[PDB]
Amino acid sequence: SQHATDIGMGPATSCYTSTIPPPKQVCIQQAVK
Amino acid sequence: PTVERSTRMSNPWKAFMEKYDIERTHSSGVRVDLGEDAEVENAKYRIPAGRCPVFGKGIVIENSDVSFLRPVATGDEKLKDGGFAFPNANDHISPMTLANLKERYKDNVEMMKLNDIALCRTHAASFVMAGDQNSNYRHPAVYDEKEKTCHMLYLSAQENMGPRYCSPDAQNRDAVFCFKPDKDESFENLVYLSKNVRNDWDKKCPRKNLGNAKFGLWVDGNCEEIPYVKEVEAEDLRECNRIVFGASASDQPTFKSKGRGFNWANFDSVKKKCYIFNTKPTCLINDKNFIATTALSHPQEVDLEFPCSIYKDEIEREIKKERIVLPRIFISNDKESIKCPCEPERISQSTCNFYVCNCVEKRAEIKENNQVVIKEEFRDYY
Repeated sequence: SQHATDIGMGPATSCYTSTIPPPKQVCIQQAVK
Repeated sequence: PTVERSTRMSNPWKAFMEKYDIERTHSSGVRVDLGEDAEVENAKYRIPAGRCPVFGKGIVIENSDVSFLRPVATGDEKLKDGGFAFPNANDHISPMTLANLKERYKDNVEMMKLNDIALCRTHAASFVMAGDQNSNYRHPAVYDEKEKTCHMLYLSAQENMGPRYCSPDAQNRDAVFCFKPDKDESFENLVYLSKNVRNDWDKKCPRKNLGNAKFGLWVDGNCEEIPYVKEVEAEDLRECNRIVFGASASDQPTFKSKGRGFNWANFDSVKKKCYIFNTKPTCLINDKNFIATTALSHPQEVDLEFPCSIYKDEIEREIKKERIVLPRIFISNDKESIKCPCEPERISQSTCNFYVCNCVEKRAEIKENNQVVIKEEFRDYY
């Protein structure tokens, strides 16, 4: 996981928010393998 | 009425060459860009941070026929069956055509001022993680200029090698893939974008290759050859541009390059040779046989119009100031303007029909490390 972090692998994510008005919650349909 | 030579040591190429100061303007890795740290859930992550677009760059997935632009594999799909792009969501934020981005932001006045690449970048960079964010972490994007499509990237990773870290074996479908950044025909219309790319990248960043030109170093009144370069065989401009990109500033662990690296190259289109170097250029040499390229630059676009008037404009500009103080500019297309004590030499490879006055007192020179230094005789005056 130190290699993973070092090469640019990111955190487990699902929900996001756009900061450009109008704000809206966008969620990833299926969890990333 | 007197005429004399100025002792002021400047450089007429300053405003023109600013976009080629990759360390100042991009300020991060090129081949592999992972210049910004981000803390998410008390864990540290690396994200691309470059302020310039990287033209023609894509990610090659080893022993896979899936393009990196395909969404990442999700749940019921195997890692190796997907790409790097953002997966399907409740709102279709990625991939997004230009027409879709234009519809989405039709009421946003400020966003109507953005160019296609800046619009794709701003769109992708607007998405913050929900709930406890506190993070500066954003996803990078890839804008396809041919398909006019914006792709948000789920993965910020650009290179993965080493049998213990990845499996190139296509018969091992469950494990992690091997990948590397590269430039090739299939990626030529692509624009790799970190969250930090300048909206005014067209004025501040490289794009087009400079025809009838080679990068050089300004040495007291003339643009001189870079002494320490690495020569490589390159069949064409695309090859030279691929070589310089491969050798360019890398943030990949062996880790922040800050844009330092072998970012620039001179292509000899007659000899079929690529000369790569790691020192920022400060001027151009007008040579009909060369193309000046960078690791950020488009793999194919060429601007053949050398700025011929740069020297004459500056001489004439200064003369608009009886004491005449001529600037330390020893090259021009108006041979008489230089006021050379001997006959100026006619540069045959110069499309601008430049003349150079070689017979003048030089106050600077280039040393072993491509550093331009003031001569010892003059160090005290300056």
